Amino acid sequence: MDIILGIRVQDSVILASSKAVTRGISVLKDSDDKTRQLSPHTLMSFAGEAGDTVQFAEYIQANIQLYSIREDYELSPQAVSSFVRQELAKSIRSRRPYQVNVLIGGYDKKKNKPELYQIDYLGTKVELPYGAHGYSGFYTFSLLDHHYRPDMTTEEGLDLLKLCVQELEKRMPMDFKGVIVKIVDKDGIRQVDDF
Amino acid sequence: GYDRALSIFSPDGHIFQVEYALEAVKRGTCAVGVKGKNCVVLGCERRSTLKLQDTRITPSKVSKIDSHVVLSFSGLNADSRILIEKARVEAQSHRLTLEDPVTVEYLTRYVAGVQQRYTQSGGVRPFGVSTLIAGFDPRDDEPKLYQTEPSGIYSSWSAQTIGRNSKTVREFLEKNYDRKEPPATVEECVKLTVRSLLEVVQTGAKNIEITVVKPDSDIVALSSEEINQYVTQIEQEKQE
Amino acid sequence: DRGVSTFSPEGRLFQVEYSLEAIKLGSTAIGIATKEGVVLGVEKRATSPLLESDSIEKIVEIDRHIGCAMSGLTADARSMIEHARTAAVTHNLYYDEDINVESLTQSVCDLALRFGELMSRPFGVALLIAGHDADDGYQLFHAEPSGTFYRYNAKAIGSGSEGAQAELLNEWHSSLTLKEAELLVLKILKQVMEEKLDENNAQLSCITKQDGFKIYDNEKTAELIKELKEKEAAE
Amino acid sequence: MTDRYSFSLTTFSPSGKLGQIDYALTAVKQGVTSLGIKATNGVVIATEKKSSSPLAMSETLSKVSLLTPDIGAVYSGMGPDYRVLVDKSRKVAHTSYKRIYGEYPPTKLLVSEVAKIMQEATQSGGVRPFGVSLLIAGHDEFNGFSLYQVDPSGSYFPWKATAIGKGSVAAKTFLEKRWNDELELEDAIHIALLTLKESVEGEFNGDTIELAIIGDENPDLLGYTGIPTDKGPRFRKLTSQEINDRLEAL
Amino acid sequence: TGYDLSNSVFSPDGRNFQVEYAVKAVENGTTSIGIKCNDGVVFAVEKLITSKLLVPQKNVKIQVVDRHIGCVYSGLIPDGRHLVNRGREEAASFKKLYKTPIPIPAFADRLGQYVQAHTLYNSVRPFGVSTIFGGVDKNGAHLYMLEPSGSYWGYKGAATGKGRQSAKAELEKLVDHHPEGLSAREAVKQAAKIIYLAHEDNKEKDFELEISWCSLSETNGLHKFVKGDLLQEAIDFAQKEIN
Amino acid sequence: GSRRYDSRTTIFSPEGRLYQVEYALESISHAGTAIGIMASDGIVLAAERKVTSTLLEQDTSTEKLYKLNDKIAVAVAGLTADAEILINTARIHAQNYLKTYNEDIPVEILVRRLSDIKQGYTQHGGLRPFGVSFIYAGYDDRYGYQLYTSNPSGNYTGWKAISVGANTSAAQTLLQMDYKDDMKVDDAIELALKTLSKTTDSSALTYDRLEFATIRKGANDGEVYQKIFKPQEIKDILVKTGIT
Amino acid sequence: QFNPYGDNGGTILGIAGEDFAVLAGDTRNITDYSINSRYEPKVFDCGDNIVMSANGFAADGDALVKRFKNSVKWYHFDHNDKKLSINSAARNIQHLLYGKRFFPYYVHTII
Amino acid sequence: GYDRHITIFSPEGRLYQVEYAFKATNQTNINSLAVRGKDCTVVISQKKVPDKLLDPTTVSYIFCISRTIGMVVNGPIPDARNAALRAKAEAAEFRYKYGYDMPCDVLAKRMANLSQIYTQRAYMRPLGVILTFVSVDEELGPSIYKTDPAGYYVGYKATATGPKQQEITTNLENHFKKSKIDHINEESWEKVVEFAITHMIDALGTEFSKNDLEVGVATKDKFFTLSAENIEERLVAIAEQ
Amino acid sequence: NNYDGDTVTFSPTGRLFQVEYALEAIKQGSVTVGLRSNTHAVLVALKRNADELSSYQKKIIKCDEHMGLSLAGLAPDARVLSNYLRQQCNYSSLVFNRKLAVERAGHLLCDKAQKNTQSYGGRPYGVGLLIIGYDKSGAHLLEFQPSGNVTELYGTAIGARSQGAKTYLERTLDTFIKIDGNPDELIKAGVEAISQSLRDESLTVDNLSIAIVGKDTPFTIYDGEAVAKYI
Ligand SMILES: [Cl-]
Ligand SMILES: [Mg+2]
Repeated sequence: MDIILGIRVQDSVILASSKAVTRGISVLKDSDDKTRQLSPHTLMSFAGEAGDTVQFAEYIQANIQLYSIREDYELSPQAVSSFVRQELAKSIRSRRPYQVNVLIGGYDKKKNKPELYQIDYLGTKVELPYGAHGYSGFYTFSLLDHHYRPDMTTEEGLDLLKLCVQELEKRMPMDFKGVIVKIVDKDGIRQVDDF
Repeated sequence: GYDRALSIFSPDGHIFQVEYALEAVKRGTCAVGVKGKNCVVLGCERRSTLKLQDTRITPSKVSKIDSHVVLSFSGLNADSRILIEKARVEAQSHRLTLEDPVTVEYLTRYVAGVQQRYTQSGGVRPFGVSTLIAGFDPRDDEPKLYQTEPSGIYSSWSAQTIGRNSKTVREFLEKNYDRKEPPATVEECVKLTVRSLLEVVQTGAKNIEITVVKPDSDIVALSSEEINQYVTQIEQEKQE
Repeated sequence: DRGVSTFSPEGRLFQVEYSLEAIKLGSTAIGIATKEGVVLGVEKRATSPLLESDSIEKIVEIDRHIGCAMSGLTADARSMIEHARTAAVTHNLYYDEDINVESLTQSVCDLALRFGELMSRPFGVALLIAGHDADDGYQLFHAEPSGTFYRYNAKAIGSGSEGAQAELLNEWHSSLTLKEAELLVLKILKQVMEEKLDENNAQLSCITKQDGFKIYDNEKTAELIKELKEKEAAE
Repeated sequence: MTDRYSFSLTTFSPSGKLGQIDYALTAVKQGVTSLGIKATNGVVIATEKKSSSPLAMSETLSKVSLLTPDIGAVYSGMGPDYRVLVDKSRKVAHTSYKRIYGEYPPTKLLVSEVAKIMQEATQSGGVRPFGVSLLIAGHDEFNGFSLYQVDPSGSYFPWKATAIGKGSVAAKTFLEKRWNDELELEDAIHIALLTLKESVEGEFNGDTIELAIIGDENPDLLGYTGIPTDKGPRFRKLTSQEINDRLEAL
Repeated sequence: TGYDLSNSVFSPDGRNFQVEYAVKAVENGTTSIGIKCNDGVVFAVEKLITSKLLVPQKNVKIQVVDRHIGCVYSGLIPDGRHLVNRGREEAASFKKLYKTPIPIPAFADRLGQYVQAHTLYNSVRPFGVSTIFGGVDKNGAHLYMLEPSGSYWGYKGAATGKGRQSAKAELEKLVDHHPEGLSAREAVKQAAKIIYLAHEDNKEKDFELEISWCSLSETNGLHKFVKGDLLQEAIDFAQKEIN
Repeated sequence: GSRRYDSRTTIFSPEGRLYQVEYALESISHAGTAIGIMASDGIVLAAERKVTSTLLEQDTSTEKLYKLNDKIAVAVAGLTADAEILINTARIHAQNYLKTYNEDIPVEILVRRLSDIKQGYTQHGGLRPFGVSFIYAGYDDRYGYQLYTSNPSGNYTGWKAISVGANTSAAQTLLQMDYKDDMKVDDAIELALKTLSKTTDSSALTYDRLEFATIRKGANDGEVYQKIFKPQEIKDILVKTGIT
Repeated sequence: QFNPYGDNGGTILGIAGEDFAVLAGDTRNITDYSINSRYEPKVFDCGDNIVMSANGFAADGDALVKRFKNSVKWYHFDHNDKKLSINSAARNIQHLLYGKRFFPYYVHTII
Repeated sequence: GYDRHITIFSPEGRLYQVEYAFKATNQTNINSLAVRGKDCTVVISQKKVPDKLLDPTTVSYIFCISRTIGMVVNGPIPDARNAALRAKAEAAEFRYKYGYDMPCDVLAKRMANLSQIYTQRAYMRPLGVILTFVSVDEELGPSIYKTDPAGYYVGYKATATGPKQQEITTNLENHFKKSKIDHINEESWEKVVEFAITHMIDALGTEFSKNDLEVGVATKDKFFTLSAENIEERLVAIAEQ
Repeated sequence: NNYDGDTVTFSPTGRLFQVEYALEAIKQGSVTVGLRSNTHAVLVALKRNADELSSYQKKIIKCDEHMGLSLAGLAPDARVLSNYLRQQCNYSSLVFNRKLAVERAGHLLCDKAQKNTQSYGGRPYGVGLLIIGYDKSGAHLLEFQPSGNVTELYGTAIGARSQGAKTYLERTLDTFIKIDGNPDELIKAGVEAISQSLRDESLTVDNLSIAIVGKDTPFTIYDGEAVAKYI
């Protein structure tokens, strides 16, 4: 599984997600994109059990896209996060629960504010200035508790994020093969190609 | 469960419930589809016995099934919502399993199949709806226009109309549409569509809706003034 | 009213007999079987000139070795074709072989009487099923909504059927070549059709052991139409 | 076998009437008169006990029924239909309210549940509507005293006072002259007995009349002591003797 | 009117015309009888020989339920078989739960309730048979006759079919002439005579006789068919009486 | 069998109309008139009670106007019992949406689902349709103030001003005459009462034969308030406009 | 706890020539250290010139052979007495076995 | 007029199928009667065996529902037995569920509720029977409760049912006008049976042999039917007074 | 008239018209004959075509190695009923290692047809069947009618003009019953029997269908050039 991080700054939400897919003693892929665009201004990164992750992500994607076409309207990040939470809260008491942890980064166009939601497989939702899933938080949170300001720019956020990846690449046991970084703001979703 | 076979054959070999569903379509407001060289235009009549309407919130006559395909109809409005919903769900399901949006032919084939199913299932009546389905296949620039009807038959059309007085507007399109040279631009296609509706409508005020679909999910609905300019221009050329 | 599965005093099922009237209103479809292959041809019959005729699909593939033509309420045929394709592919999965044409036809005909108070009414469409297998060679079957199927050397269904069938009675012999059969379908279709026959309002197809089931191009059929007109003028 | 009647037996006629509901109301019109009057400190519901035979024991047939300790019901129309509705009404007060909130439903909501049951018999497959109109009287802490009428359609209306059945037209007119917003419970009982005498033909005594009140809490009818908050049922059925006492000063 | 078009509908008389119409189908059928005797019951039936091509002895009509009950019926033969199949299911479940073989009165009500159930709904048709049945249980011999309505009673003698009145008259004479009781072997002979006498009402086609019996002493309380010497002896007794 | 007694409630006439829907609309045309008027700063709901008796309890009564949630209300015309079945479904549906998305349900979404339920009863199941027409009045942050109507067919449409029930033809003509877009709530209140007063089948319009409600942003700052009028408040508003 | 499987021992062997094929098997049947039978055949002629053996747990072995023999019978009924080729038999037996993938026939099958 | 074929309302608010089921009640042409003593409840019914080929011991319209409850039926035997089997099953289940014997009035209500359902539900016809339940209830004492195809039920001081029910009813009314009490003031059930037969003879105007009658008696903790000789013993006692 | 809308309705004289109408479909069917000796049982069937371009509708169906039938009426109904017989024969073999008695086969068909004549919604089967077989009690011939009535016979015929063959077999009874240990002669008698039901048409090579089962003969069907011997 692995490193999914999220930082909400003044005007945007930044998601960083590891590129490795490891099975057994082999790294099968080093360019995996652990994210799905749910709507033009809403991105979801995911991590957990093999198969479950993509299956859940795409299922949520299909539902939000269906809603968009039906109402000719984009759901708010808060609304999408609540829908996702409920689906996971249902799942946890099913015969076979989805073992998937997600971060949802969105830009609310009605409020003109970035929003980051952390939701685990149990359906535990929180809104946070910065978030992480798995062992990643054990490293990066103290770093973010120190350096994070609520009025940071997107560039300042990316530098703050570089600091986190560097710490993880130093102290983490596994080679997670770097991260794919994506920014969510007023203009939508774009990928940083050189990280 | 209610089981009654409502759609059945008569001695002469007709299924009257299917044929009466076509009469409901004939009562509905006129709808027209015209495809150009690089676009499809869907035009729709709106009856004017209803003043004091709120057009912001009133259900529009042309519905997006996906970002690249649209559906208009003639007949029972309530019935059409059920077909539109099912079509929208199948659109997302196709993207999920095939990893590619639906072709216009496929989406039409699905909608037509649903309609057919309601003609030989117990306890249900046929849909009192005929549809015009238009759009562009993924990564394709060839315009697509299809028509479905209550029986379940579907087919492709260079241009077609359905609803009340559709036989009058079909007559117009049959002599005004050249297969060898379809409307080369967006303007030409919208005009031929507006012209065809003006044979039947009344005033070109808040009675005509026009929606233009271009390749790669490029769909936009025209406003009153934009349509009114076509109405104004056509009438001045007519006085000759 | 009355039950959907009711018998008439003459010992026939009302709904089945009435569906046969619906099929008589349908567009003409003809099939001819030879030792070189089976030919399937249909009248497209567009209701209006604005309708793009190549979207009219009344000849259909079931498998590589089996093809099908239809007449009547053609919307009713979709689920019949869907079943036929699944039956053909499923048999290949279970037995690693091609399914016999007769076995396919029997499977489709099993759906037919599954109506009552199962679906609410019989199918309003007749099918011509043509194919090849190693045991019985080239075969043509006529599948009805009664659940009955006959093998035919040649057969016409639809509005122009009784006139076309009488013509097929005179023309068919056991030594017809594939080319001879192609021309014969075109000739007889041109006779019973309302509008003048051309490549846009009529469609040809065949099934051969070597190349399987093929729907002909409008270009290929047009040349066979031209070859036919020239031969009739030549005596 | 099996219920093949999965379709509606009540449908709209071209004029817009729902035939079976209209015909059910006609059955209610033929029914014996029953009434209800709301006072400031209570409610009274009353009806005639039409005996089928003098060999029958009319005490064994109760037209006025307790639904909850604070709610009672009376009817006009078909007795059997009423009996099963009372069974269903008593149960639904528990299943859809008491088993959830640990207290009895307020009058308006229990009435709402009975109305639902009667509405469904108007739309569901293979059933006719109920051939009764109900009068339900009750009390609850936040609404005080109330009186409701429920019809075969499932519609219900609140009343200060009303009558249903045989001589309802005359009885309603009588109640309009006598009803004011300052009536005390005893005054309402007096008027109830006066109104009922007009529609009753034969014997008029405590054995031919059935009458119950919704009034003060009755600790003596609770059956136990020790819980201060439990103070007893407000529903009380007047005895044959209690009715005759009031028929002398009539 | 129209009250007779649907089963379970009461007419203004308080009648179910559909059941009365099923009775007409029973009256059309061949004659069958039942005779109660000292320690058992005897059943007999008329089998019309439609053609020379019918294999003799090989279209058996009397049916056994469990090992101690015999059933015969007149009317729609398939309807009778359906009733016996149910009877066999009822008897099996009784023996399953309670161990002892089903008593005859108990068995009678099982068929009765089942036939009565087919008068409660318009989605089923009443049975087109009257069934004569019985056997031996712990309380001795019992003979019953069940009708399309579900109505059944215990009988000293029973008859149904086209020659029921002829057979009934002949049965009443036996009851009057034998107040103490009739023996099993005698009842077999009498059954043959009565079927031959009841055949006068169906005398175009000649017939084949079929008899069965349950007796505490003669068959050990089990149902058996009468065959061979005992059958021919009973046929001869009947032939002598018609002449 | 039972085929004999089946009315076939979900079939087409030879003209392509649904018999039962048409007949349900005929039923609704005899119900008390209800009017909805949408202003720029709020919505008015006005409805006439069906011929009242003097002994009817007027204050503790509800017949025409029902609350679906804090932001949406409906005016009813038709069978009240049928309406309550649908109202409870609508109330639940609103709460399902709020539970799922943590946002109050958009008005159209609620209207569509309720209209879809009506549609179903006209296509399958062999049951009679609901004999009810609704006027929906509500607010959400997407479209602001909205008026809708639905009828037994399951067809719904949006309005600036609309009437259902009795005398809709006359009522609509009167609304079409005096309505304008820049109208305020207090003006709409007057129009609603004036229209009922002229279309009523009664002798004179009084407080005891009316139900009245407003949906304003006339609370304190950027929030919506539902005011179901009390009897005395209807008496006062009837005097204030000089009808009595 | 009840164990639905057992082991009946024995061994089987198939060899193919140019115009022939043999399928051999010993006739011993066992449980644990006891002999159940010295002659209990487990190689069977299934019709259409197909011989089959399913060796391991004999109850499963017999059940499978029984089902395949029945499959040959219905193949004739459904496809105009057509001969079931060995390759078609093989594919059919795969589906018989995989149909019980989560409660397997405890056998090694050779045709 | 299909409103006369199934249990839906007619324009005048009537249920014709229920009304016609009431007429089926008299199809057997048998009259029944029930009275109460101090300690007992006696029910009597006519027994008509027309066919000589019938086994007279199997012809009965009185049923032992439970140890304490008896039931006499007025109506065709198939419907009668249908009602009896259900009543037996209901009484047995009540005892198992609630730990005490089902009271006569409660069984009457339950069977009346079932009958009500057939008047409201279309697929089920009413049973063409009237059911009279009798017992000596441990709380209420001697009890008579009667059910009909409308689903109506009520308790009785005494009752009668059949074609000539009105004659028997008024005969009983006139006795209770005279006696001024709710029951037969008698110690033994034997004399209450004698009263029942005596007043049936007076009302119907016919004499009875031992095979023309059928008698059921309910006492504390058991209901039982009388044999032909028990009735004969009873007939002799009446004649010798 | 008013009582033929469904199978659940009796007429005032106690008739079931839907069952009688189903019986009528058999009468329109092509003639088929059945006969037996003590060693063999034989079916002979006249096949019917749509026209000269069509095949001849197959009338005979195999049910087991020892049993099979011929049909007259609705062919799909014969397919349903024959399939049921195939299953019942098969159940008897798998569960009891027992060949299904031809008599039980008759009882099972009777009960299956009956259920379709007493319930709402269903319809009677519209086909008649002649079942032949050889079991533990020798050769057998049965006649099935969709009323439910099954009958065991030495010989019979059903279909259009079946009365001719039925009369012939009634005359020939004493002769053909003793054709033991001679298949070709028993067939010859059946072919002569079906010839009494022919009008304007005669027995050709793709017209005649013969089936035989017996002591040392599995149920086998003969068509085409294999029946040329008998013309
Ligand atoms: Cl109950
Ligand atoms: Mg009923």
